[PDB]
Amino acid sequence: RADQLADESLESTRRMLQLVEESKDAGIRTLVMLDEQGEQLDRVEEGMNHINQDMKEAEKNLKDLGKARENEMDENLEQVSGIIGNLRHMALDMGNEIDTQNRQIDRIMEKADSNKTRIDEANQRATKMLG
Amino acid sequence: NRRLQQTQAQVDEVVDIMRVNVDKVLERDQKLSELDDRADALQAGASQFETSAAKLKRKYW
Amino acid sequence: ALSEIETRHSEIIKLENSIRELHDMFMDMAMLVESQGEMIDRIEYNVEHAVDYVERAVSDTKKAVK
Amino acid sequence: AEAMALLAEAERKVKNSQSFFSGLFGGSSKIEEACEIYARAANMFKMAKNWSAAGNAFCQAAQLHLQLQSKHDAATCFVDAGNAFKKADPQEAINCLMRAIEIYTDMGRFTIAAKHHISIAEIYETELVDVEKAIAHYEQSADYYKGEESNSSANKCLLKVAGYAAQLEQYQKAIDIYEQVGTSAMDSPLLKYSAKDYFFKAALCHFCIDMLNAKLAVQKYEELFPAFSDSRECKLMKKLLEAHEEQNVDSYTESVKEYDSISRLDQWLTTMLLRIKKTIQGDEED
Amino acid sequence: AEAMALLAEAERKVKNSQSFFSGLFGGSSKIEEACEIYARAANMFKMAKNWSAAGNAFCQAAQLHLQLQSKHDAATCFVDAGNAFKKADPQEAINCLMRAIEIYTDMGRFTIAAKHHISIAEIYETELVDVEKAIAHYEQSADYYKGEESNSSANKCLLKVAGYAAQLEQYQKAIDIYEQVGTSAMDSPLLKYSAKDYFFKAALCHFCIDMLNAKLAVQKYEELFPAFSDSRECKLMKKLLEAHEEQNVDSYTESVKEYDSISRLDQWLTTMLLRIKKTIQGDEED
Amino acid sequence: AEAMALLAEAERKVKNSQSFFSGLFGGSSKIEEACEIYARAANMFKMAKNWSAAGNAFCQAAQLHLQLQSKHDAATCFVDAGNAFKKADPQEAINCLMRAIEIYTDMGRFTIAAKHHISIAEIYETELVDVEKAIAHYEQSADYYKGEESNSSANKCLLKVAGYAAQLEQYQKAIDIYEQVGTSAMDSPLLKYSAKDYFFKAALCHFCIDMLNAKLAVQKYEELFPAFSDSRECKLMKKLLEAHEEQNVDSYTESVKEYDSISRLDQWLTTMLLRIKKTIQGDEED
Amino acid sequence: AEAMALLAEAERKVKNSQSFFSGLFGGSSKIEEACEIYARAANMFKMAKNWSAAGNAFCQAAQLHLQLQSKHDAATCFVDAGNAFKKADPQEAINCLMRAIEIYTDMGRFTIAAKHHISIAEIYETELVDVEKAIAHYEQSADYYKGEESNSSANKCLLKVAGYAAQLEQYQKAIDIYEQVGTSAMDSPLLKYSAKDYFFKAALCHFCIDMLNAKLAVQKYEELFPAFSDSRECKLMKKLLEAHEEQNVDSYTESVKEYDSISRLDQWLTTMLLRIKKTIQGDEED
Repeated sequence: RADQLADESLESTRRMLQLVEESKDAGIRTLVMLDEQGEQLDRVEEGMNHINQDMKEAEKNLKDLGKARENEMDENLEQVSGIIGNLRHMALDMGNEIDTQNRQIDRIMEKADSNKTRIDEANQRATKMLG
Repeated sequence: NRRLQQTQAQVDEVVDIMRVNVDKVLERDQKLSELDDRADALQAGASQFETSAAKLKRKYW
Repeated sequence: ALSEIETRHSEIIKLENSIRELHDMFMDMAMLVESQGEMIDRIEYNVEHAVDYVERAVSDTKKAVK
Repeated sequence: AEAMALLAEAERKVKNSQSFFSGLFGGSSKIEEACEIYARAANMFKMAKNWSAAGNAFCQAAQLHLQLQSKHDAATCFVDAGNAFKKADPQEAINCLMRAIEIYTDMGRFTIAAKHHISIAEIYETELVDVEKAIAHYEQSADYYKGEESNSSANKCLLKVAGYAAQLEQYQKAIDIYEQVGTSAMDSPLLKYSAKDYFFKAALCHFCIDMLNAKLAVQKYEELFPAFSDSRECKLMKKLLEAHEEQNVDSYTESVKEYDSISRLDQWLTTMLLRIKKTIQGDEED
Repeated sequence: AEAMALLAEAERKVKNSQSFFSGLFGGSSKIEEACEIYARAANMFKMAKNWSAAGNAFCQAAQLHLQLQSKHDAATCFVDAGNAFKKADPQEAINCLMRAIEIYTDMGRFTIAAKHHISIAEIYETELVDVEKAIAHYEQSADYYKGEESNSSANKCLLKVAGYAAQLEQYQKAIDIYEQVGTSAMDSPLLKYSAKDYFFKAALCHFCIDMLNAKLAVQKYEELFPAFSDSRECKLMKKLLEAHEEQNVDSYTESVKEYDSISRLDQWLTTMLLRIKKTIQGDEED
Repeated sequence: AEAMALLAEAERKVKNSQSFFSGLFGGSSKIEEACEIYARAANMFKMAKNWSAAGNAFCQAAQLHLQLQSKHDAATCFVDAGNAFKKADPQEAINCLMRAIEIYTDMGRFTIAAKHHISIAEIYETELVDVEKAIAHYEQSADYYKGEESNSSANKCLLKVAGYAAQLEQYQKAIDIYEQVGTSAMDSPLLKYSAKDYFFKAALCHFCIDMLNAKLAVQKYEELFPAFSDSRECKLMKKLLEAHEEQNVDSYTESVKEYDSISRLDQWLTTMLLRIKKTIQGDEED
Repeated sequence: AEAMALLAEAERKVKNSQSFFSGLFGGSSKIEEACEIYARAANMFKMAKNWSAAGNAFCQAAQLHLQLQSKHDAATCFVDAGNAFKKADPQEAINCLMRAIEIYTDMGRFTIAAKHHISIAEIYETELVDVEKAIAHYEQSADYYKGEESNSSANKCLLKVAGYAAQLEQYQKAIDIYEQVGTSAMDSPLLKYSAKDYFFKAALCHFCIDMLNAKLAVQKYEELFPAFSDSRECKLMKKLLEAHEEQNVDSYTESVKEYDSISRLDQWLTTMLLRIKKTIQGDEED
C-alpha cells in the first residue's frame, strides 16, 4: 500500500503541522505568563527587602525601648521545523528566568522565616515589659 | 528517504528540550508551594507583631 | 520498487511516532504553567499585603520610641 | 464556638463608646474586636457550607473595619466576601468586588485593583450578562495595566474589550482597538507570531463599510510568502475581499469552508463571517 | 549537644510551676524554652537519619508549643513531624497531618489546609492503601480550592477523585466528576487543549450502563475534522461504541490496537479498555 | 480630597519645627507625613491620568522621603515617578531612573539596579536614540547580572550590546561579544539550540574582513546536517561566503532571497546583509 | 567613600570592649557597626571590579557578623562572598560556601543547605576537578532533597551523581543509582517519557560483566513495540548487547554510527560507548 502509506503518514504530518502550531500558541501563553510571573515577583522581592529593613529597625527600637505533493509536504514540515525557532525563543529565556527567580525565591523564603523568628523573640521580650 | 530522515530527527531533538521544560517547570511548582507555606506562616506572626508592637506603644509612649 | 517505497514508509511512521509523543509534553506544559500561575497569585497576594501590615507595624514601632 | 452568638456579641460591641465604657480612650480598639468576631463567624459559616451567611458576615467585619480606619485589611475582607458569594447561592458577589476596588484604587494599589477589575468584568459577563459594564471594566483595567508597564495583561484585557466589542456591533471601534494593541505588540518579538490574528480580526470587522478598508488593512500587514505563521492571516483575507467585491457569496462560503481546515474557526470568527456572508446576499437581492 | 540530654532538660522544664518555683507569675517562656529544646533534638535526629526519633521529637515540641499560645508555628512543627514520619520507617505521618489541618482549618487557613490535605489523601493511597478515605480527602480538599477560586488545584484534586473512582468500580460518579471538571474548563481557553481527554475518559467510564450514555456524550462533544487534537479523543470512541452495540470483541480489540499507533495508551486507559472488553465478551458467553 | 490642598498642606508640614511646636523632638514623623501626603496626591493625579502632576508629586514625596533617611522606600518612589513620566507626557523619565539607580547602587542592591538599568538603556534607545549611552548601560548591567551568576539576564543584555554594536559599525566588537556569549553558552546544555544564531550573527558581522574569519567561525561550529537545527545557521553562511569569495553580487542576493524562505529575515539581518551586498559590489570594481 | 578608610575604622571597632570602654555593657552594638563597615567596603570593591578585595571583605564582615549572634544574615553574607570569589580571579569560593552550609545545616535549614550543596559540588567539579568530593556532595544533597520528599530535585542530583560516577569507572554503582531513580520515577506518570534514558544508561554502564545484567535490564524494561519514545532506548541496546557478547568492534561502532543519525549522541554516551568499544578490542586484539 504505497499511496496508502505515503499519504497516511503524510496525513499525520499535516495533523502534525498544526500540532506544533497549537503547542506553539499554547507555549506563547507560557511566554506571556512566565513573563507576568517574573514581574509579579520583582515586587515580592521589593516587599521582601522592605520587611528585612523594617524588622532590623523594629528590633533595634525594641532594645532602645527595653532600657508538488512532497513540495508542500516539506513546506508543512518546514513550518514544523521553523517553529523550533519559536520553541527556542521559549525554553531558553524562561528556562533561565527560572534559575534567577528560584535562586531568588529561596532568599525570599529564608528571610521570610527569619523575620518570623525575630518577631517571636521581640514579642517575648516585650510581654515581660508590657502595661 | 532524503527529506524523510531529514525531518525525522529534526523533532527527535525537539523532544529533548521539552523533557527539560516539563521538569524545570515542575521543580518550580514545588518550590513556590514551599514559599506559600512560609510567606503566609510569616504574616501569621505579623498579626502578633502588630498587636505586640502596639502593647509596647501603650507602655513607653 | 516496493523495497524502496516501503522503506520510506517505515521511516515516516517512526517519525510520526516520536512526534505526537513530544507534542504531548507541550500540552502538559501549558497545563502545568497554568496551575502554577494561579498558585503564585495567592503567593504574591499574601506576601504583598503581608508587607502592608508590617509596613504599618514598623511605622508604629518607630513612633513608639520617640 | 457558635457563629450566631458571635454575631451578637460583635454587634453589642460595635458602637462608638462613651460615658464609663469609654473611660479615657477607645474606638478602634473596640471596633476591631467585633471585626475579628464577624470574621471568626464567617469562617465557621463557610465551614458549615452556609456560604451566604459567611459572605454577609465578612461584609459586616469589612464595613466595621472601614469604621476603624484600615482600608487595607478591609478591602482584602471584601474580597473574601466576594469569594464566598461567588461560590454561594445569593448575589452581591459583584457588590463586594466593587467595594474592594473603590478601596484598592483610592488607596493606590492599581496593580491589584486591575487584578480584581478583570475578575469583575469577567463575572459581569459570564453571569450578569452585562456586556455594557463589562467592556467598561475590561478597558479601564487595561489602562491600569498599561500604567504599570504590564503590556502583557494590558493587551489581554484589550483583547477582551475588542473581542466583545465586535459582538455589540462595535465593528469600527473594534478594528481601532486591534490597531492599538497591534502597534503595542510589535515592539515585543515575544508577540510577533500572535500579531497576525489581530490583523485578521481587524480586517474581518466591518463597520458597514463598502469600500476596501479591509483591502487597505490587509496591505498594511507585513507579509512575505514562505511564512509558516502568516499562512493563518491575510492569505485568506484577500480571498474573502475578492469574494465580496464581486457579490459572489459562493466563493466566500466555500473559502470559509476550506480555510476552516488549515485553521479551525472559533466562535467569534463564525459569527462575524456570518455577518459578512449576509451583507453580500443582501447586496445581491437588492 | 546530645539529643537525649536535651529531651531530658526539656521535660525538666515543661511543667506548670507553682509554690516556690512559680513566685508570682507562671512562665510561657518555660514551655517555649522546652519547645526549642525538643526542636534542637529532632534536628540532630534527622541529621543522623534516625527519623523515628526526630518525628516523635517534633511531636513533643509541637504539643508543647500549643500549651504556649502559638498555634501557627506549632502547626508548622506538626508538618515537620509529618515530613519526618513520612520519609521515616514508622507511621504517625497521618496523625501529625490531621493534627496540622485541625489547626490550619480552625485558624482560618484553608489554602494551606488543602495543601496538606491533598498530601494526606496521597499518603492514605500510596502508603496505607485506603482509597475509600483518600478520595474523601481529595474531594473535601478540592472543595477548599474551589472556594479560593483556584480552579487549577481544585481540578487537579477532582481528577484524582474521579481517576481513582473509576478504578474503584465507581464509573458513574467518575463521569459526573469529568462532566463538572469539563464544564468548568471550557470557560478558560487555557484548558481547551486538554479538554478532550476528559470527554474521552468520561465516555469510556460505564456504570454498566446498558445504552449510549457515551454515544450521547460523544456527540455532545464539539469535535472538528480539521481539529487534529480532537482526532485523539472521540474519533476512536465512536468506533468503540459501535463495537460494543454489536457484541463484537474483535472490532474493539482491533480498534484499540490501531489507536495504540497514533496515540499511546497509558496504564489507565488500558485497564478500563480491558474492563469494557470484558463487558463485551461477558455479554457474549454470558 | 483635592490634590492642590494636599500638596499645600504637605508644604506646611515639610519643615523642621521650632519653639514649643518642636519641643524636644521634631522627629522625621513630619517629613514622612508630608511624603504620605504628596503620595496621596500623586495618586489621584495618576487616576485622573494627569501623569505629569502625578510624577512630579512622586518626585516631591520621594525627595522628602530622602529627608527622612530611608533610601530604599524612597528609591522605589523614584521608580513610581519614573513609571509615571515614562508613560506620561513630559520627560524626567530618564532623571528619575538615574536617581533610582544611584540609590540601589550605593545601597548595595545591584540585582534591582540592573533591573532598572536595562529599562534605562531601553528607553535611552527606543526614545532618546542615544545608542552610545544605551550600549554602555546594557553592558554595565550585563556585568551586574553576570556577577549575580544569573547567566540568563546577563546574556539577555549582552545580546542587546552586540546587536546594537553591529549597527554602530562595531562589527568586530560584535563578533567578539558573540564569541564570549557563545563560550559561556556551550557549558550549559540548555543553550545548545540558540548557540546557532550566535554563530550566524558573528559570521555575518564583518569588520571589513578579507580572510576566512567567517569560514573559520563556521568551521568552529560543529554542524552535522542530521543536527538539523543548524540548517537555520551556517548552511546559508557557507553559501554567502562562496558568493562573497566569488564577488558575485547575484548569488548572494539570490541566497538571501532563498533563505528568506526557510527562515525569515528580521530587521537586523536585512540591514547587515545589504552592507555585505555592498562590500561585494565595491570589490567588483576593485 | 574610601574602602581602605572603612576597613581600617572597622578594624578599630571590631574588638571586644575592655577597661572603661566595656564598663557595664559592650559587644553586639560595636561588632555590628564593623560588619556594616566591611559590607560597605566590599561593595565599592565590587563596583571597582576588584572582586578579590570585595570577597575577602565580605569574609571579614561575615565572620564578625557571627561574632555577634545572628547566624542567618551571616551565612547569607558568606553567600555574597562566594558569589564574589566565584566571579573573581582567586579561589576561596569553596571555603565561603562550606562556611555557609555549616550554618544552614546546624541551623536546621536543610532545604537551602542542599540548594547551595549542589552549587558547591558544581564548583568542586568544574573547577577543582575534585570529583570524589563533588559526588559526595551531590549525594548527601540528594539525600536532603529526598528528606524533604522533594523527589524531582533529589533526582536531578542523583542523575548528577550517577552521571559522573560512570565517568570515574564506577559503572556498577551507577547502574544501581539508575535503578533507584527509575523505581522512584514511575510512580508519577509525568515522568513516563523520562523513564527511558534511565534504562538506556543503566544498561550501558558495565562493571566489566561477562554477559547479561544489561541483557537482564533491557528485559526488565517494559516497552510497547509500536512505541515512539522507547525507540530511543532499548531497541538500540539489544543490538549493542549482541555486538558486545560477540567480540565485534565493527557491529557496535557501526550501530552507534547509525543511531547517531536519528538521535545525536551527547559527550557522556560517546565517552562510555567508546569505553565499551575499547573493552571489545581489548578482548579482541589480545
